Amino acid sequence: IPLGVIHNSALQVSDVDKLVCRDKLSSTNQLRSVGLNLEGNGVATDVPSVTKRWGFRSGVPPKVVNYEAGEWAENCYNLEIKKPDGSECLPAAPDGIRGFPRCRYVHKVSGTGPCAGDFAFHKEGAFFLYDRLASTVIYRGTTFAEGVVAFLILPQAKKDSTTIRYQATGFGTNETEYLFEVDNLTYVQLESRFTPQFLLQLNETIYASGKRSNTTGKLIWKVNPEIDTAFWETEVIVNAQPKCNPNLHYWTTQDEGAAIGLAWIPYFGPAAEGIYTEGLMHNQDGLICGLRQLANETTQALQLFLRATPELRTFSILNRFAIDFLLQRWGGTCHILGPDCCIEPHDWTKNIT
Amino acid sequence: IPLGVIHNSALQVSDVDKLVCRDKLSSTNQLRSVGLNLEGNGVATDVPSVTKRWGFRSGVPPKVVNYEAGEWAENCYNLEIKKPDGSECLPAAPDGIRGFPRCRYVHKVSGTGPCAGDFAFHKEGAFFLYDRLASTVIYRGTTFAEGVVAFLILPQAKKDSTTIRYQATGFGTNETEYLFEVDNLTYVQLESRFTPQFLLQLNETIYASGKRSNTTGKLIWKVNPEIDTAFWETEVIVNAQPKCNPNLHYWTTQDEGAAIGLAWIPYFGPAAEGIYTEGLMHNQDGLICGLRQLANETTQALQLFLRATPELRTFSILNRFAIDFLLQRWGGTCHILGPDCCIEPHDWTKNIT
Amino acid sequence: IPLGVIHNSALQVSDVDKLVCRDKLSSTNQLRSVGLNLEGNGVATDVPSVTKRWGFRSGVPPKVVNYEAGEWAENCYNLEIKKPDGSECLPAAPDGIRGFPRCRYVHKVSGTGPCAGDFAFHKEGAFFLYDRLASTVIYRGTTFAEGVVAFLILPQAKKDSTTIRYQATGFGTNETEYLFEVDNLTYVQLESRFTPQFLLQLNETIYASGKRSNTTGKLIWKVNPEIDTAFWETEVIVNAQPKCNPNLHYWTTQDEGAAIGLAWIPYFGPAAEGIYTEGLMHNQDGLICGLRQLANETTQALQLFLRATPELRTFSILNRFAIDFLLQRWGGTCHILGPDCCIEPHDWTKNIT
Ligand SMILES: *[C@@H]1O[C@H](CO)[C@@H](O[C@@H]2O[C@H](CO)[C@@H](O)[C@H](O)[C@H]2NC(C)=O)[C@H](O)[C@H]1NC(C)=O
Ligand SMILES: *[C@@H]1O[C@H](CO)[C@@H](O[C@@H]2O[C@H](CO)[C@@H](O)[C@H](O)[C@H]2NC(C)=O)[C@H](O)[C@H]1NC(C)=O
Ligand SMILES: *[C@@H]1O[C@H](CO)[C@@H](O[C@@H]2O[C@H](CO)[C@@H](O)[C@H](O)[C@H]2NC(C)=O)[C@H](O)[C@H]1NC(C)=O
Ligand SMILES: *[C@@H]1O[C@H](CO)[C@@H](O)[C@H](O)[C@H]1NC(C)=O
Ligand SMILES: *[C@@H]1O[C@H](CO)[C@@H](O)[C@H](O)[C@H]1NC(C)=O
Ligand SMILES: *[C@@H]1O[C@H](CO)[C@@H](O)[C@H](O)[C@H]1NC(C)=O
Repeated sequence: IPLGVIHNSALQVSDVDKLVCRDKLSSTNQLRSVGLNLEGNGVATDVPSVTKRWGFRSGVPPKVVNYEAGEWAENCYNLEIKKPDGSECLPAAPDGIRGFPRCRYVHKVSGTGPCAGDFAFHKEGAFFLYDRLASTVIYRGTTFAEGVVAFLILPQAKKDSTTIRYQATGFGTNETEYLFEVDNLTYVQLESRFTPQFLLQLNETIYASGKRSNTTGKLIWKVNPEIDTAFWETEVIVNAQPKCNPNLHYWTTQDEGAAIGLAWIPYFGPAAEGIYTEGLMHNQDGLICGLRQLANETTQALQLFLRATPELRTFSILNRFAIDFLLQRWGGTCHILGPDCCIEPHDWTKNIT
Repeated sequence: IPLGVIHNSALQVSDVDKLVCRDKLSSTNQLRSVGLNLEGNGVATDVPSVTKRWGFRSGVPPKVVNYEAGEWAENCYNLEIKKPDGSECLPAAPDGIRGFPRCRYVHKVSGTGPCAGDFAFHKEGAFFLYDRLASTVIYRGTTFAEGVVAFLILPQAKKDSTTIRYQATGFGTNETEYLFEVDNLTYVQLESRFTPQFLLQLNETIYASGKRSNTTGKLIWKVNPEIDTAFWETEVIVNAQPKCNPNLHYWTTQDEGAAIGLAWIPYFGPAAEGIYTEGLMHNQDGLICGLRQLANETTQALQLFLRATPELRTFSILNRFAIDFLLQRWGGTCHILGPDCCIEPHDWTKNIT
Repeated sequence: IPLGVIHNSALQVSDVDKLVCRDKLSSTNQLRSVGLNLEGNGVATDVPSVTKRWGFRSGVPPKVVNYEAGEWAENCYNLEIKKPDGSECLPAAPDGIRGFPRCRYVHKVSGTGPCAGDFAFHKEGAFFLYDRLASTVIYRGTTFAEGVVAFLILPQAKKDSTTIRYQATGFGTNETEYLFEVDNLTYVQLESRFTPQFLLQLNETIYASGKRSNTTGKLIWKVNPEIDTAFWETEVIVNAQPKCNPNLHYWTTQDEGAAIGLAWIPYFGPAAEGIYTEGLMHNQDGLICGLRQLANETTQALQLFLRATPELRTFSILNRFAIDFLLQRWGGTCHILGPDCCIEPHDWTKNIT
């Protein structure tokens, strides 16, 4: 698992032999795990194109890991897919796995498909980000964000919703048909070019202009091609992605003794949604574009690490880093003045003279 | 999370900047987590007053942590509360969560209430202590003890039931009615002044004097006010609690290779109740009163730490301490003779001379 | 928990006071947990004799630990035992616990017994090895291997199926009757001397010679005593076992970034069975016989460690080792030239002269 460290004002990857003695890890707080969205690299976010990145596969057990800080997503998805015989396709959310906390637009899709498989994975290796838990599968009726997780050592200086409903037929094949749900009886034929802002503006006009359907009669509108329709614009890490959102609007959870006046008490504290801290990080020293690349480059080593462990949810990756960090330099006999012994005796000399 | 360390024969709190080089942590056994009961500070233990410390609240996910050593409790509670429509109020105990192992009096309460909430928390932030697991909620039909957990580094020198049934109506409100269950048809109106020894002595007299009810007819006695009715008497930590039980009768589990003659084998070993070691610690160096205060002062930092993690049961707090302990002193370049480098070279000098 | 370390080309046990400064632990990869089968020591593997090593017991909660590397087993077992009233005896396999990955012969036994107990443990203290998880109980319909787990520090130089069906009556008593299932209606009276190769050769002759039973009529053959019938032949660790299989054909899971050409992606990667690496270790330096003894000598300290923890599945034993390893030498003030300070200053002297 690659580990991000900042040297020469640059984000770099190294763990095994880059024993830079100068690097200081004096607390576990400097260790962070970040879940960056695939949106930041420019992937398409429309429902038709996105669902082609997912597929069902059996014989592979699901794996879950935790991450501390996430990213505000403009798009999220919540699937309620069933088989044509009425059997659900996706498993219910396991205990403690809630939806992604921050989503501008929630694409809730309902429909049918063959579902030739127990679990639905990502065809590109990315994760499904949830509430501080990334999983390799999709859970039924749970809002998720497509993303990947990076791992960082922070320098000691400063260490830190609208629901859109769809209908689907033949989910998960080459021949799928989607319908934008205006209400229970008014539907619009979806296209790959329809943006979220376009679906909502279209929704306001159908409701206001009185173009809703009958009480039972199903009416399916269509939009002709002549109707006109990234989001944020409208070894050294090298970002080789299509685009990069140079700013990171992140979410995390804070802890401190003052607790904003007696709010620790769970009975009086916030709900599952108001526990988060927020911040805006800019691309000073090019960390944001680098970090998005780091999380992509980390995915391959992290997917195999979760394959090999029989643990359902892994929480010990950051602890295992700090242990390895101490074992590399102090795990053997420290030969003073040797390359592998970070002990400095220059202050002492002067007393001998 | 505050960490208790003994300096100048006194229990003290510090972790971040109190790098006392002299302090020796040479094994993980010196790290201990203690669950001290709220009884030790003098809180009232009668069923009517205690149930006002509990309340139902939704939208907050429950959190559980483990502790190694507990405290013998004179009072414990086991709730079997249902809603007036017949729907249970408390969730069933999750896998592996058993009752508190040591209780002199078990207050098993049965009855009804509105239960305006999924889980029932502690209105003061304390935990619900179970079998080496502290939870923030109450489980159905599981004996628990109200307590809090402290964290300690031990010096290297020496590093170490009667069921009372009640009936309730309107559980968890300002207007509740309790009944002391003599048998299935004989009941006594409860008061806040009735002690456990008083309920048992009263029980013996009702049975013996032949004052039991009919075969179906429900009879509810009452005790007039003219009937006369703590338990153990009948930055530096500063105990600011009402009272302090200066002695700690603790329970813990031991491990050693001799195993008392082939008892390790689970098929032949003890049951879930006879695995415990016991001991009696006195207030030498004022550690017991200090420790009860430490566990109270720890509660606030520990409640938020469990809010921020998506882990249902946290077992890694003690490991995370020992990692931080090594990172504070050896996590950077050790400058010999510097304040932050616990390396002593005085023995070597003499050879140079 | 004893820890295996190689000194003077010999496998040795020590952790607490054997602070050999020379020993180097520079990465968590040098830490390994091995699950060795009881076959390697020569225990009988026939179904009748083996089932007498198992027994039911209540009041003892089950415990599970993980191990990294296992051992190819010639014999495994898969029980589907029920009570005479139709109630199952064994609990269903918990989430993520699959069968033992490598088994030459799978003894699938079906039948009835009194099952005077909730869980079935090992009467000798050994574990039930599953897919990188060892448990103290038997799960229903899950293939397991009887084994024990050892713990090792590797030197930095180089750090690394046929189903046989049975029928049973009175399972788990002194009076049990077993039947070798040829098909649903042809059965052979089992004996302790019948080897797996003998049951399969017998199966081929009954099928070929046309000695199968009627369509409903149950026929039970018997083999007279005049019919003639180890497997691999047909403080310092001292192997005091009956036999020792001096070679270890192990299985483990590998992780590396190359991933054999885009196989990390779970949707495209292997199934739950093709994730394993294999290797053959010989008894160079007598490590294999020693290791089998180490895993036996470890069992007693590991069984009590799992009794004391309230954790269902323990994954932190190897991390706890590396933490203790750093705390023993760096957990206190390092007095240069002292016996307990692994710091070498000989290189520096020459500059002073
Ligand atoms: C990380 O970036 C790479 C860039 O190559 C992404 O690779 C894509 O992989 C799929 C199949 O796996 C191809 O069909 C695409 O053409 C590749 N490029 C792009 C731009 O999509 C990869 O999906 C990214 N995410 C990871 C590895 O999790
Ligand atoms: C720790 O001790 C404090 C002492 O102030 C306890 O604080 C009580 O808090 C409740 C409301 O939270 C008040 O109504 C009480 O008057 C306070 N004092 C007492 C003596 O009860 C606190 O409950 C204790 N336990 C913790 C913090 O877990
Ligand atoms: C480890 O080896 C010992 C060798 O003594 C095994 O001990 C057996 O224990 C049972 C009862 O516990 C006795 O009936 C046997 O006679 C003992 N010897 C043999 C050769 O079976 C022990 O079972 C082994 N496994 C462990 C401890 O897990
Ligand atoms: C569409 O508009 C109606 C009323 O204006 C509103 O109730 C509904 O939530 C809207 N749908 C979406 C997807 O915004
Ligand atoms: C009350 O006394 C009876 C008989 O003396 C006994 O069976 C019962 O358990 C007692 N109840 C309590 C709460 O001690
Ligand atoms: C016995 O032989 C038959 C056919 O030869 C085969 O179908 C069956 O699986 C065999 N049984 C075993 C236990 O090998």
